[PDB]
Parts: sequence; C-alpha cells; structure tokens
Amino acid sequence: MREIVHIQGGQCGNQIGAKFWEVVSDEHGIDPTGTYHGDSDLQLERINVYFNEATGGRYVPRAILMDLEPGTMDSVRSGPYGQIFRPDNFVFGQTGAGNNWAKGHYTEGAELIDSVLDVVRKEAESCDCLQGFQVCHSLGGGTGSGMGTLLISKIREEYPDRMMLTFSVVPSPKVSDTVVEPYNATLSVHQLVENADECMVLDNEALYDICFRTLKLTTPTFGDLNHLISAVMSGITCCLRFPGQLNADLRKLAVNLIPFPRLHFFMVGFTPLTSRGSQQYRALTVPELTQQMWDAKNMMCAADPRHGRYLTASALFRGRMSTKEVDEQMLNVQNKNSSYFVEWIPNNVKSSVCDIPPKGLKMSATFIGNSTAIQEMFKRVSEQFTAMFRRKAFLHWYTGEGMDEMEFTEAESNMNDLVSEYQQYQDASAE
Amino acid sequence: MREIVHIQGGQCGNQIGAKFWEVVSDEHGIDPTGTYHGDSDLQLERINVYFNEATGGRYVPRAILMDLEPGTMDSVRSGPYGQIFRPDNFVFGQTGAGNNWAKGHYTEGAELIDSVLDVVRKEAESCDCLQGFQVCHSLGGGTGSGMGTLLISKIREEYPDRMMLTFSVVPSPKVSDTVVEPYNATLSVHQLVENADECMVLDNEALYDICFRTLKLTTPTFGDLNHLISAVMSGITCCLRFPGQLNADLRKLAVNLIPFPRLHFFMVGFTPLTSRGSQQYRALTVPELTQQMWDAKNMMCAADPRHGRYLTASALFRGRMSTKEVDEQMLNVQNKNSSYFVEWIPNNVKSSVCDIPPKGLKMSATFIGNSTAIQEMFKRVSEQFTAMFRRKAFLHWYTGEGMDEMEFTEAESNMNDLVSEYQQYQDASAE
Amino acid sequence: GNPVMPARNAPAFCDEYDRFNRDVAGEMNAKKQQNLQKKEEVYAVKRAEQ
Amino acid sequence: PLVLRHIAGLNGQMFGAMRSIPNSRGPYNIAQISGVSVILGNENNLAPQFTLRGHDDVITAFAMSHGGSMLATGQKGSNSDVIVWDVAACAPKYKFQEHDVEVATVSFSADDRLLLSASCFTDAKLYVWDMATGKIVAKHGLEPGKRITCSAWSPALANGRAYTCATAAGEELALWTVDPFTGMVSGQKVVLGTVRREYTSLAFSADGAWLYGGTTSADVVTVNVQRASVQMTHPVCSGGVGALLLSPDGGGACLVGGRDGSLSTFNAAGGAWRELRPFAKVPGCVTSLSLSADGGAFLVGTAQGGVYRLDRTSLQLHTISQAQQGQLTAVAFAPGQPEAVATSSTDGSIYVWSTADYTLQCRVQEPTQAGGALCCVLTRDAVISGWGDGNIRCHARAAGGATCAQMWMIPGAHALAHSVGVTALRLSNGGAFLLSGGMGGELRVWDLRSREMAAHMKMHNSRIVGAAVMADDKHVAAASEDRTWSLWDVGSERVRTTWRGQSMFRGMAVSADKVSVVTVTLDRKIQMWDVRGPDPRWTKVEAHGKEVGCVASDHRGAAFATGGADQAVRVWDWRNGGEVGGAACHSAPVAAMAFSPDDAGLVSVALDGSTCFWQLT
Amino acid sequence: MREVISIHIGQAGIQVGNACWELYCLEHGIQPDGQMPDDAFNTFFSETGAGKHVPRCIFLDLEPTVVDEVRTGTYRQLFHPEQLISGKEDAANNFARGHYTIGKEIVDLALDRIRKLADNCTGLQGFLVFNAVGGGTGSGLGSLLLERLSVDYGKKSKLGFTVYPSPQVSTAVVEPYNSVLSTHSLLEHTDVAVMLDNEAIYDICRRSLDIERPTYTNLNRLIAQVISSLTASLRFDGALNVDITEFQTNLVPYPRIHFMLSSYAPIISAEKAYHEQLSVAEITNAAFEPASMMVKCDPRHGKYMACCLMYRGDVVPKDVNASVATIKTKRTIQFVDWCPTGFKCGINYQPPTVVPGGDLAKVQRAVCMISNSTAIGEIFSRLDHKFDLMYAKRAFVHWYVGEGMEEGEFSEAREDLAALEKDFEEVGAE
Ligand SMILES: Nc1nc2c(ncn2[C@@H]2O[C@H](COP(=O)(O)OP(=O)(O)OP(=O)(O)O)[C@@H](O)[C@H]2O)c(=O)[nH]1
Ligand SMILES: Nc1nc2c(ncn2[C@@H]2O[C@H](COP(=O)(O)OP(=O)(O)O)[C@@H](O)[C@H]2O)c(=O)[nH]1
Ligand SMILES: Nc1nc2c(ncn2[C@@H]2O[C@H](COP(=O)(O)OP(=O)(O)O)[C@@H](O)[C@H]2O)c(=O)[nH]1
Repeated sequence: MREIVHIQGGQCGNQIGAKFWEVVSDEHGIDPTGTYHGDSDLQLERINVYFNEATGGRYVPRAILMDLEPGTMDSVRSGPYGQIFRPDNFVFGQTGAGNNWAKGHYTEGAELIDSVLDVVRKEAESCDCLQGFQVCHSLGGGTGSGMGTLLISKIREEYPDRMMLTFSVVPSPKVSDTVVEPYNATLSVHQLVENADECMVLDNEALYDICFRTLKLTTPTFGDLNHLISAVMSGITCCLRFPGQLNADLRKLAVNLIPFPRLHFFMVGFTPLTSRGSQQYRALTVPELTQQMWDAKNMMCAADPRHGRYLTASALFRGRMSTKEVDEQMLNVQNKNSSYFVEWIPNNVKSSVCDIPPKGLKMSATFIGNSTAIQEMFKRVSEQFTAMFRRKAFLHWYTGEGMDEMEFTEAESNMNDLVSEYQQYQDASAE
Repeated sequence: MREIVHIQGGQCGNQIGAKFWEVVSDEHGIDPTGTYHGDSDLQLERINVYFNEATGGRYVPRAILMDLEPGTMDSVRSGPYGQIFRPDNFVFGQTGAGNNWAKGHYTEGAELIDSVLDVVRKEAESCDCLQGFQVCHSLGGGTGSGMGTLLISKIREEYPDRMMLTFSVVPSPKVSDTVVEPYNATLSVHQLVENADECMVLDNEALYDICFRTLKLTTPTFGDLNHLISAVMSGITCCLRFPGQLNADLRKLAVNLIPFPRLHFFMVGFTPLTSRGSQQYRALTVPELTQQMWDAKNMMCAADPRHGRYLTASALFRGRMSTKEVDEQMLNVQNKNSSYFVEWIPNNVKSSVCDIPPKGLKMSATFIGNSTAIQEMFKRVSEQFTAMFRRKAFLHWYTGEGMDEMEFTEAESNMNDLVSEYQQYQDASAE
Repeated sequence: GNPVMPARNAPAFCDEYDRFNRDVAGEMNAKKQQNLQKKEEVYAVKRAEQ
Repeated sequence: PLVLRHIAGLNGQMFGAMRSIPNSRGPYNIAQISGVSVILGNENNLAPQFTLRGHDDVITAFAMSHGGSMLATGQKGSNSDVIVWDVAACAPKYKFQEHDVEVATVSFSADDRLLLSASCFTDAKLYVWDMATGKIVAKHGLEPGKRITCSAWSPALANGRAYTCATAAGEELALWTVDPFTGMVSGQKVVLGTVRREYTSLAFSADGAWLYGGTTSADVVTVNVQRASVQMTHPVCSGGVGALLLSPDGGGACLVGGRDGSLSTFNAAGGAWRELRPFAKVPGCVTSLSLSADGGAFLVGTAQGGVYRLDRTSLQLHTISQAQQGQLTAVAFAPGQPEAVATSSTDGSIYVWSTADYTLQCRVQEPTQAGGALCCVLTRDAVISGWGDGNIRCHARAAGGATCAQMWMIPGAHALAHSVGVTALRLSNGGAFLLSGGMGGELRVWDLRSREMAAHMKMHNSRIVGAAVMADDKHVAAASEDRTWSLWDVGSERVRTTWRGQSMFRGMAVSADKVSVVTVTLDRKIQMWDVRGPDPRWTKVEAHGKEVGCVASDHRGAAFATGGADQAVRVWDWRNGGEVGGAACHSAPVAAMAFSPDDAGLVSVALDGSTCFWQLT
Repeated sequence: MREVISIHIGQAGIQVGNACWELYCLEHGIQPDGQMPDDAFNTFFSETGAGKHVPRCIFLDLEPTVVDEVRTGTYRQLFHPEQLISGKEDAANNFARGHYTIGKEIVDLALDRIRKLADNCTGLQGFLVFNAVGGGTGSGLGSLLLERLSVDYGKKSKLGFTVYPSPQVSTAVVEPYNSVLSTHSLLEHTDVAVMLDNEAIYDICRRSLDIERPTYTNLNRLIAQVISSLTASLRFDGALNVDITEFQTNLVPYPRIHFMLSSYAPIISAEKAYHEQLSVAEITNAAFEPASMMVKCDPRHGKYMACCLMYRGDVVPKDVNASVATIKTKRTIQFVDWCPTGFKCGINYQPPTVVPGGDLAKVQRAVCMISNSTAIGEIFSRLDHKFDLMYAKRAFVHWYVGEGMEEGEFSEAREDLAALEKDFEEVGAE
C-alpha cells in the first residue's frame, strides 16, 4: 500500500526499465498480458506497490517511459513485456537529443517535460500512499541524463518529502561509448547531488567484469547487464512487496545508509551470482552469500571498496534464513575488515530480512554500500571533464542550446566538492 | 570430521586421482552424478572426509586438479566420473612442461601456483578439522614433479602442523619412459625429504610385475595400475571414514612408522590381489592375507624388502576379523623373519583394524612398510643422475629456466645423505 | 572390470549387506554353535554306524 | 492379482503433454506424457490404457506423426534417447542414442517421412531421421546453452530437396532448409527487428511461407518464411498462447489457446484490430490443442493436469481426466468409505477423487509458502493434511469440484528449528485423536474435539515416515534414517520395543491383527515383525529392483502392498510373503499408496504425479 | 477482576506478541478461532455472549506488513480487526518520524482503542507494553503512547518489556541514536522496564537449547514464556501469590531505578530434558547464572539490589527457602550492603505450558528471576559512547532534525543518560 512510481529515461533507461518490469512481473506471476497466473497469495498481496488494477484482472505497471526518439520505445513495446504498460505513459518526442545533455535538459526536454509531469502527477494521485519515485537512466547520454535530471528536479519541487531513488548508469572508466560522456556525467551528477535523495551508480564495464568472471558468460549482451540491474532493483524493494522477518523500506534504507545528505551515492551488488557450471557445486549458505557480497568483484560500480572506506552498508537478505546467522556474519565481516570500515560509526551494517526469495533461488541478498571508494570514480570523470573543458572541445554544442559556460564550472566545482567530502570522511579520525 | 584435501598433479597424478575418486565414490555409493545411491548409513556417516555437500544431495569431492596442459583434465572431465569434481578446482596452465622440472617448478609453475594455493586455501578453510593433504603425482615428469614439489613446499609453509601425505610414482628401474626422469627425480626427492611428512613410493614396473604375477593380467593398462594405487589410497584412510575395532588415523600411522624425521619413505601393497582364475580357489583368512601381504612381490615399490631391514610396518586390516588372529599373525611374522626386522625396536608392527571392508571383498589389508630397502632404489636413481650430470647432458634446459648448477649438486648430496641414513639404520646394532 | 574387484560366486565376495554389518562376536558365536551342532550330529552318525 | 484400472497423469509443465492421434478408428485416441513413460489411452475414460515405457528418466519432448507414430525423448543418464512408438504395435520402433544431453525438442514432418530431433548441451544437433533405417543429416551445430524451445515443419516445399524446419530457441527463430536427398542443413536466422518474444508454439500455414509463432505475450508473430523475417504481430488470447493449432478447415484461420483457458480463432487477414472474443473457455492454462473423434472434438489440454473435450458443432465442454501435479506424497481413504480417495502432493494441492469414475470430487489448495502436503488423512466430511511447514490443515470436504474451505489448522505442529514438516499422519480407530510424526522424529498425539496437544513423544532423532496407531490407545512409528522403530504409549512412556535393524527404514504398516508390523528398508528388504518378538520374523531381500519407498496393508490383514523406485507395485501375503500380484504402471518411483477399506481397491501415487488405481481381484 | 491490557508496538513488539498470545491461548485452552470448547482468561481475554474470547490487546504499528501478517495468518478470527492498528508509512528507524510527524494520529487512535478496551475491564492491574528500543516505530511511537498513558490513566502500572540494542551485534545504524532518545523518554514514564538483548537471548538459545541458528521466532517464544511466568500468579492460584502491584513495591527501591534483568530457567530441549533432576536448587542456581541472563550484562560486575523469583509447577516453600539460603550464602552472588533481604519469592501451582513447535521441553518446574541490580549501568555505558561517537560528527542528525527535532533533544537525552549512569554509580556505592 506504499506505492512506487517508476520512470525510465533514454534508451538505456527504457531498456533497463523494460527488463526490470519483466523481472518484477515474473516474480509476481504477471504475464505480459497483465493477468495473474502465479498461484500464490503473497504475490498478489502487495502487487499495488507497482501495479494498478484494470477493469478485469489486468495489472498495469505504474511506469512512465520517456524519450526524445520514438525508436527506443517502439522496441520497448515490441519487447516481451511491452504490452503491460499503458500506452498513455509512453512520452516521446520526435527528434532525439544528439547525446547532448543541453538538448535533453533545456531545448527539447522543456516541451516534453510538461507531458511527463502530467503523467507522473496522474500516476501519483491515484496512489493511496506514495513511498516515492524511482528513475532508471544513464549518465553520459543526451535524452536519458537530461530529461532524467530535469524530471528529478521537477518531482523534487512538487513532492519534497516523497522518496527519490535513482539508478544511474555512470560512464565506464576504461571503454567509453560516446565522446561527450564526461560532459553529460559532470552535468548530471551536479543535479543528482542536489535533487536525488538516494542514488545508485552502475558501470557497464563493472557489469561486464562481473558477468564474465562470476557468471562466466561468453557473449554477454546488454540484456544480461539489464537483468543484473533488474535483480538489484527488485531486491532493494522486495521488503515492501513481501513479508519480512525484519522488513525495511526504502526510507529505512536511506536513513540507515546516508550519514550526510550529499553523500548519497551507493555501489550495489547482488548475490548469489553463480556460473552455470558451478551452480550445483556451490552451496547456498548465509556465510557464502556474505562472502560473495563483500567481494569487490561483486560490486556493480567501477570503484573497488578496498581503496575507500565503508561509511555504511545495507544488506537485504531474502529467504528462510537465521537472523542470528545474518547478524553474526555481518558483525564478523566488520570485525575482520575493521580497516575498511569507518571508526566513528560503531555499526556500519543495516541488515534486513525478507521472507520471499526470488524465483529459482532459495536464498538471495542485495547489497547497498556507501563508501569513499566512489571518490575515485568521480575523480576519473572529472579528470576527463577538465581535459576536455580546458580546450573547450565540443563546448559549442552545449553553448548553442542556451546554457551558460559558467554552468560547466559550477557543476565541476560541485562534483569536486563531493569528492572532497568523500575524502574527508575517508580520512576522518574519531575524537 | 577430520577432513583431507586431495591434490592431483601431472598426467599420471590426474589419472590416478580420477581412478581413486571413482573408487571412493563407489565405496561410499556415490553415482557419477554425485547423488547418494549407496544404501547404508555408515557410508554417509563420514562422507565429509573426502566430500562436501552441494545444493541438493550432490557430493563434491574435496579434490584439486593441477596441470600445465589442458588435455589430461579434458580427458578426466569426459571420463565416467569427470562431473563430480567442482569445475573451479581444475587449475591448468596453457603450455605444458616438457618433462622439465625447471619449467614445472620455477618458470611455468610459478604463475599457476598462486591459483593452486588459492583453491587449496578455499578448500581447507571450509574444513571444520583438517587432518591434512594428500598429493598424488609422479616423479620423473615435468609438470607433475615440478608443481608437486612446489605446492608441497607452499602447503608446508602455510600449514606446518597439518599432515602431508604423498603418492609419488618414482621412475621405474628397468624401463624408463622419458630421458630426464633421473633429473626430475633427483630434484623432487630433495624437496620431498624436507617437506613431505609421509611419502609413498610407487613404481610402474613394480605394478606391472604384481599385476602380471599375482593378478596374472597379461597386458595391463595404466588404468589397472591406477586402480591398484586407488585401492591403496582408499585403504590407508578407511580408518578415518569408517568405524573400526582398533582404528588408526594418518597421524597415528606416521608416528608409529617414522622413527626419525628424514626416514619417512614407505613401500605399500594391497591384499588380497587374486587372479580371476584362482578366485574361487582362494579362501580368505587373516593368515592368507598376511602371507600375501609380507611377500616381496606384493610390494608396489620396485625395491624388494629382502635386501633391506624393516624399520617399521603398519598394516590396516578391513573386515569382520579377530584381533587375536591378526595380532598373532603379525607377531608370528616378526618372529619368523626377525632377521629382516630392526633389532632395537622390540615391535616393528602397527596393526590397525577397521570393521568395513571394501566393496566386493570380505576382508582386505593395506600394508605400509618403512624399510632400508628403499636405499637401493635411491641408489639407482643417483647412479643414473651422476652418469648424466658428469657429462651435463640435457643440463642446458634446466640451466636456461633459471636454477644454478649448484642446485643439482645439493639435491644429489641430500639424496646421498638419505641413502647413508638408511644404510646406517640397516646395519645398526643394539647396544 | 577392476582386477581387485572380486567376481561373483567367490569366497572373497560379499554383498552390500553383510558389509557394514560390524558384528564379529555374534557371527563367531553363531558359527561356533553351528559347528557344535554339526559335530554332535557327526558323532551321532558315527555312533549309529558303529 | 493386481489389475490396473486407470492412470491419472499429465506432465503439465510440458507444452504439448497430451495430444490426439488423428484418424484413430481403433483404441488409444489420446497420448499423454506423465513421466518416464507415455500413457496411450482412449478418448473416453473408464477404458483400458497402455504404458509405453522404454525410458529411464523424465520425458522432455513429445511428438505426433499426424497419425501413425508417437515419439518421446529421454533426459540425462547419458541415455537421452529418441524413441519412436507405433500406434498399432505399441512397441518401440527406433532408438536413437545420439544426444549426450536431454533432447530439447522433437517433431515430425507434415508428410510423416522425416523426424527432427534437437539437443542443446555440449552437442547441439538437428538430427533428421528417415522413417526407414536411420539418420539423414548429422547436424548443423547450433550452440551449446541455447535452449531449443519448440519446432515445426512446413507442410509445403516437400520436393525431396527441401524441408523447412522452424526452430524457436529462446528469443531466436531459425528456419532450417533440409535437403534429405543430399542430407544438408542450411540455417537462416529470422530477422527479428525489435521483436523479442519467447515462442511457446510454432505452426506453418497450409500453403507455407507464413509461420505463426505464439508467444508468452499473448501474441502471434506472423513471419514471412520466404524472406525469413518477422512480418507482423497480432494479440490473440490474453494470458499467453500455449497451444497453437491450424484450423480444422479454415480459410486462413488458426485456433489459439491461452493460459486463461480461452480458445479463440486468429486469422492473419482481418486488419490490425482484433477485439479478442473467445469461443470457448476451459479451466486452467491451455498447453495442448488438437482434434479427434473423427475431427469432432478439439481435445484441449491444461497445465493443471486437465484434459478436456470441446465439441465442434455445439462448443460443448466435457472434461476427460484430471492429473495431480507435482510429487505426490500420500494417499488416504475415508474410514469406511471406499468411493473417495485423497491424494496429496508436494505442490500445495490435494485431490479427493471418486474412485468409481476417477472424477475430481473436491480440491484443497494452499499457497506454496505453506510447504507441501506431505501427509494426508481422509474423513467422511474432512481432509486433514500435514504440510512442509509443519502445520496440519483440516479442510471442509466438498463435492462436485470446488476449492475446499479450511475448517481449522494446528499451527507449528512439527517445526523445531532443526526439522520442519509433519509426515505420516494417522487417525485413531473410530476417531479419537490424530497421530503425527515430525521430520526430526517427534511423535505427537492431538485431540480432535479441541485440537489441543495431548502427547509429545521425542526419542527418534530422524524423519518419521510410516507411523500407525494400534487398536487401543497406543501407537508406533517407523523413524527413517535411524534404522529403528518403537511402539509407544499415549501415557507419554515408551513401551519397550525399539527394534533396530541394519538399514534405514522408509515405511511401516500394521496388520489387522495387533501383532504384525511390516517395515521396508532402502536395502530393498521387506521386514516382517511380531510385536511379541525381539527379532523380525523374516525378511525378503531384493523386493524391488531399486529402493522401496512405501508399504501398505489391507484392513483384513491378509495382504500388504509394496511400492518402490522400480515403478512397480507388488502385493505380498502378510504371513507367507510371496507375490500375490505385481505390476509396473507408474512413470516414476512410487511414493505412497493406500488399500481400500474393503477387499478390492488399491490407490498408489508416484513422484511424477501419476495416480494409479488398482483392482485387487 | 485482574485484567491486564497488552500493547505491542513495532515489528518486534508484534512478533513477540504473536508468541505471547499463542502461549496464552494454549494455556487457557483457547482455540485460535477465538472460543474454547475459570475466569482465568479474564486477565488476558474478555468473553462475549456468544462464548467467543477476544484478547485485551492492541497491535500498534506504522507499517502495514507486520499487522497484515497477523490479519491473514492463524489468529485472524481471534484478534479484533480494529484492535490491529496499522499505519501507512513506516517510521524508517527514525525516532523523530515515529514520535513527532507520523505517530500523532496513530497514537491518538491507539488511546481511543485503549480506552475502549479498559472500558471492558472491571479492575485493571496494568499495561504490558512490548516495544523495541532501537527502531523508530517502537521507540518514538512507543514513547509517545507511554507518555499519553501516564498523562491520562495516571497510576496504572505500565510494565515495558523493552528490547535494547546488543553490545556488539546489531541490525541498524541509527540504533544508538533512537535508543538513547527512547531511554530518555521512558526513564520517567514506565513503572518497571525489563531489559532484553538479542545477543544474550541468542547465546541462551545456542548454549542451552543447542540451536546453532536461532531466529526471532525462538527469541519471541522465550520472551513469551518469561512474560507468562510473570503473569501466572494473576491467572492461577498458588502459595505466595505475587501481584503486578507487588512487583514494583518489592523490586523498585527508587523510582529512577526500575530497569530489570530477566532470567528464565530451565532452558532445555526435549532431547536433553529428563536427563537431570532439575531440582528447585539447581534451577535457581541456573537462573542466577550470568550466562542464562537475558541481557549482555555480567551481574558479577555490579551488585544485586533486589531479586523477585516466580516459581511455576511442583515447587515447595521448603525447597525454595533452601535454594534462596544457598544463593545468599554463595560468595559469587553479591547483594548491596544496604539491602539485607533483597528477595521476593512467589510460587505458583500451574506449570508453564509448552508451545507446540517450540524448543522448550515440558518441565514440571520453572523459575523466572527478575532482578534490580546496579550492573545494568553497563549497557547504558555502552550506548552512551556509541551515541556520542556518532554525535561528534553529527552523523544522521539531519534525518532526525527533518521530522521536527532539535540538537537540544539529543543533548538532553545524552545528559539524562549520563544522570542515569551517575545514579546507578551512587546507588551501587556505599
Ligand atoms: N527480540 C526481538 N527483537 C526484534 C524482533 N524483530 C525485530 N526486533 C528488533 O526490533 C528493532 C526494530 O523494530 P521496529 O521499530 O518495530 O522495526 P519496524 O517495524 O520496521 O519499524 P521501524 O524500524 O521503526 O521503521 C530491530 O533493531 C530488531 O533488533 C524479534 O522478533 N525479537
Ligand atoms: N546496461 C545497459 N546500458 C546501456 C543500454 N543501452 C545503452 N546503454 C549505455 O548507456 C549509455 C548512454 O546511452 P543512452 O543514454 O541510452 O543514449 P540516449 O538515450 O540517446 O541518451 C551508453 O554509453 C551505453 O553504453 C542497455 O540496454 N543496457
Ligand atoms: N600408474 C600410472 N602411471 C602413469 C600414468 N600416466 C603416466 N604415468 C607414468 O608417470 C610418469 C611421469 O609422467 P607424468 O608426470 O604424468 O608426465 P607430466 O604430466 O607431463 O609431468 C611417466 O613415466 C609415465 O610412465 C597412469 O595413468 N598411471
């Protein structure tokens, strides 16, 4: 009865949202038609968090799809679960943003943002009680980042108290897809710091590394990365949708994770990720899940936690498990790796337990870590942004859309200040 | 609950280990798919010594396969029991050691040894209590001897108190497979003397002789020799896995066998080995088993014990048997062959009884003899090594992989010192 | 098959049952009683013959 | 002597588990997959059925030959064999042991001359076999790990040099042109174009060049075979597709099933607008669609284990049979009523059946988080079942087919942080109390009037399977995994006994006389025990080829049945042993069973879901 | 006549209330439907004209999931639908959220239903408030409800069976924060507050019940057994009857000092049961053992001020006198120099009933030892530095401030806990 309004932005955001809705519908026993075929009461017990009931048994996701080019949402509609979404929630332009954050935030996003907020308000007002909004999108893409930041600002203005969760695909460290990735990322992080209450950083190269090393897949397409992202997106909110031995909502996670308001960026990971060869040969135990969870390779962010210090870390476990086992495992991890954990917080673990594991898995566990390791991710993005901005390469594309040059400096200053805060709490000493 | 970590090295070691795991899985009633179809409580009572429980009823062997060429492991995996082993326990390189101890110990064994120790540590930390490690490999081969000695040294460094048991296939006296067998053997024996707590010498020609004379097998495959070795390797530890009337673990055997730390080499044999023709004609009694056991042809080492003197001898009997009958047989053997037993030890026999015989056999008995007869085998290996090293034939390969020439001299000196100790205790007189 | 593995219908062979029995005193006592009865029967037959 | 009366089984997970035999004038109008074997039966129930059994593990693919042959495929065991069955012979015709892993799919040519068999793992091969002798083409390779979902053959383009086989593997469609004269296979991947859907079923048009693929998105994707590209997509039946059949006559029509039970008629022509309107709704999820009774019925299957007959002239719906889905764990008989049989399952479903006609008298359903119904006890107006969560739920027995109402529940009856799930429920003679056995070895006697606990009785340290109450305020357990069984007393005090064997038990029953107790061990040994004796009276060795899993007992104490993993149920005299009658009909290991209160009648259940009814006379 | 109104606030309160009410229904013979096939149920249940018994309980929570689990589970026909009160938004582990913004209307409705429930009671021995110190719902809403109860009801004895954060192991991060806030709140409202630690109860389950994987169900079952042993004298007659009013008279020397350590004995599984005599003296010694204490606080560090023993079953005053004499003569157990007697023994003839599905065995004797000791200052000492360590950096302070709190509230709570520490030191010292 605590609703969540999902929004997808850009091509990457739309694909991630489509995969996520596919996974959630599979978990609730919802076929691409909206009808329930799950044969379990708990599946329909809290289905109203994500879905609304149609005239019949049809369940329409509370999802809103954004784009400036129609091809991405044509593909979304033609995908496996394209028919669950209400057609009125597909908001499309005609000319896509040319990987231009300025186009997606100022020129072309301005016209479509009115319709986007209208659809968002219509979806929110139908909700009994609203936990908040989750926005899935990519940093380093024009329409995605631009419209996502603009919409997040608008929703922050309209609903300050309601939670804002963001799944942002930060541009990858080593292999960059588009040239203007540093510009878009720098502009978008400035908005996410100020507006987004809770933000998750995802890197495609970290996803490739985890799917090639742990899953040991040979040809991982974007579908597999979207599947892992969808798994994390489901697991963070499964406590809302299912009974929990120690349940924890998004606001509880944010309260126990965010020490200071600006330091709300988190690296996330899902367990157990097992290769097909070793699926039988592994054993699903709480210690095994914790061991795989605290591995740096499990992180979906490029930054490895070993360099930084864990400010906080929430672990949402799913399945019939011992709370004593969970608490003992996480306390043992903290004691063993006390060097990697902040001293002035006696307990850096927020453990939650949910009664319903994901389909196919006896046990699971999603991890949300707030650590100063993300400082190096921001530092690298700034290291590229400064190099480009010194010679003002591609600057005219953003300048001609009507945003001042001083905005680049302001965004860079804000992002460097965030880096400074992360370093300060990395090397802060107790007393 | 006293676990043992099995390690296979080289082609010969991998084949022997595969046959050994097949034998143990059969004895515990484990099908090649890992499920328990054994139909006995005692089989599952102590299955944790060699196996771990998977997600379901599957049991994963606590085995680690190590090699530098993937062909042997591919064959083992395609074999009948290739699917029980955890795929993560197959550590292989890419270019095999060309029968070069230097390549298997310094150049190519260096890179793979990190992964091998990683797998070993992962297996060992999972063990509640660790009796130790058993490493099956062949002296006189590049990858086998190389990483066998290297890994044995590393595991000795990591776990000093934990038991080390080795099954080394020493190059055979008369027929030699590769040219550099004496070089590899000389380099490996020096390592085993320092590192291995308990070492078991096996010779392919001794195995051929025993299977051609006792078994009357005319054209014995390597699988047959591996299966005899597997029977010995099972019988040495069956007291850990099954209840016994007078049980004796690996440490008890080592304490009762090794008089002085450097004299830890043993010749072993299995009973009752019967030819198919005379199987109905042979009647199994403890005296018959002992008569076959103390026969020199029954020993799986080429050295015959008649030349040397038995320092110590342990015999692990298996089956519903009279302790009086066993003890009387062993005392009578000592009295009759007192000329072959060391005088300054009043009782040279460590008799152990387990109540569970192997599959198909009413009774069995595995023998482990520490006698000065091993002197002649090491003497022969030195006779070949010195002849080759005087003219420095094939020395340039070992030199170009980066060991000083002085390593050969030191290894030869150590082997000669071991021979001298064996002769000293052969001709030592009481008082 | 494995050469060590005894063939069926051999003095060495035992089924899966009669293995894991782990009872020596009872088996010896039963064999002793059977041998005593057989010896008494043999003596009876010899007595009848004489 | 055991006589098989009826087998109720259907592999509801498979798409196409049941299928008609076209133009079948003789017996055996339908063929169903239930497990290891194939149930070849007549369209009308209460008729003899045959059991095509030549496999060792579950069946992964079932194919008809459009009248003339059936085909089932194996799974694992290194013997994933493609076995061809003949309608008239009812015997295996060809046995292709060429797939190292389970055969993913199998299909027959429209002219019943070629046979397509596709594996997926470590050897992915499109074997095409001729009806005479063996194979025609080795393979085309595919790729390991690509789950070949379904396959179909083109009715057209049968010039002897071409045969268009459509194969849906995950979200991939491939058209395979096969030259059987030269034995070549060319595989063209269909250009999707943002069309990513999981295809449940495939079917070509009558004239070809139009392949209809039903998807889980309730859509039929029409693809141009000539261009090998997705042409269009239309929604057909909300819920999914399941089974897609060509219309019996049609203009361009195509009958579509749905997971909602809807059956509609989709035509490629008719514009982009459909406005779905089913002509028939069946209860459950449609997975099979065919035509039989001289093409007068539509013979629609269900994922819920149901087979239904839909008339074509008047759309009349008549059920044929129902199959309990999952691993069936216990069988119960009403204390005096032989007409009602209760069968439980690891799935949260219990079926009370009328043994006269094998119809579903009533159904008990519980959510999956409530464990599985691991034991059952039937009453004149109640169904008491012990589940995998340790709870004992009693439901109001209904009639005519309906979801039963849960009258009450003993909560946490057997759940002690080391073993959950009560097994081997028993009712007191005449009805006074309820004996229950936990997964850890605790026996519990419960009052029936007040549902209060009356005795907790904890000596056995492992799973209880085979508890039984004597004729007077006493009871006894079986205690698997600890190879002993003890007769107890309701005064919370064990009365001696505690007889230990040598192998772990699996079931225990008590005869009509209060002194005879039968146990079955994993050593495939049946042990007879006298309560007055310290040792078992005798033991029968190698009762079954594999482990025995369940034992029963007639209420007269004359005979007791024994079912094991050999899929064969045997009958043994209580005192003399021997085989009164034995037969193998379940397509799985037999998990539980129950004698009828009267002389005639034995009802057994299997691990696959097969319920076999037996006449003992 | 002896009605006691039960309040269960937060997930922990409700999850221990499930065990408590299962135990009460089993003890009184009440079926989960609501009716039984006397007047001893009046303490916990009120009977209707139809014969159906409803518990005098109130399940308060700001999260719907926990209460809906009860509404759908076994006891859906037992509890009153309006008595189960559910909020719309969880407190999110924020004391400010649960005490200032969300909890207002919920607690007002709670007072409404509590007044309605008290209207059905001729007498009223008191309230049993079961909450969780360390969570926004339990701490904030529980504190607000306790304040309202103190304001309106007045002198009614409110026994708070609070669950406090464990020393090292925990599940939350702002747990020290809202724990200190809740302690400051309830220092002046509850009459007798019983401390419970999850770490201590986990150790009890591991060592005594041999459960290597204890869970909240086991913990709540143990707490329910303790509370049933506490209330047994209200429902069942026995020699040396002890009352709710007699607790705080015989256990509280000074109003500030009202926190109680609780120890149940024996704690044995069925397998280990009936292997030892389990005599009165042995079970008393086990109850006074530090390991059996349900708080991670070694009593040897402090000194006992009072000890009330509640015996259940076949217990004779001669045996209890001998056992208490041995306890007094024991050197390890140390009482304060200013309390000569320090003992309140009370026997009951009704043995504690065994919950089916519990790990506790059927024992003919049971002891619930509830003690006031100055050692309990140790847990406050731990929270006082776990609080200020974060408070130096003002971590998570913005969350609490956002829902209508001030830094002054944190300072006041910390100073009040320091005053509690000094009071404990003063009473302990001669
Ligand atoms: N002893 C015991 N403690 C519990 C149990 N369940 C939860 N807790 C404790 O209760 C604390 C939080 O309780 P609650 O405040 O009710 O949690 P909630 O219902 O989500 O409400 P908020 O956390 O305030 O938003 C946790 O820190 C746990 O330590 C239980 O079953 N037994
Ligand atoms: N994980 C994932 N990442 C994607 C996907 N599609 C695109 N991306 C990444 O998202 C980044 C930005 O592209 P995007 O924002 O979608 O382009 P836009 O929609 O025009 O703004 C690119 O660098 C891609 O690597 C997808 O399906 N999954
Ligand atoms: N008993 C036995 N001996 C073997 C087997 N395979 C190889 N050998 C012998 O072992 C000796 C060493 O070879 P090996 O170490 O396996 O070669 P490597 O793996 O390249 O180092 C050779 O001389 C072979 O005669 C086998 O399967 N069984």
